[PDB]
Amino acid sequence: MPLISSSIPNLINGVSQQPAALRLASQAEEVINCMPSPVEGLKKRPPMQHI
Amino acid sequence: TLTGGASGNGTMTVPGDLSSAKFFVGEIYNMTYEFSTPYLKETPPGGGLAV
Repeated sequence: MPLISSSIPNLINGVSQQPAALRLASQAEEVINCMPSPVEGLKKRPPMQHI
Repeated sequence: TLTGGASGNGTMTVPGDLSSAKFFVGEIYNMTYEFSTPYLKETPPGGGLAV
């Protein structure tokens, strides 16, 4: 038993419908109201103003 | 003295006799460099770099 670890490098790859055994581990499962960008990573979506 | 010399020019006073020395004159400006947060980078299985 080796107690060993990895890491998830990026969270900027969105949602996939493939079975979990064929995806890139980076890909997520359900994304709502996020704005994934390469300049700051994952963040809450910008607000919507009124005119 | 901000002004008061010939033709409204500025004047300055220094100790000693500088009637025959060779010297420059001007202002002084600063230089600032701020190092970033030191981290570790390794190569993930997919290739490239991660922190």
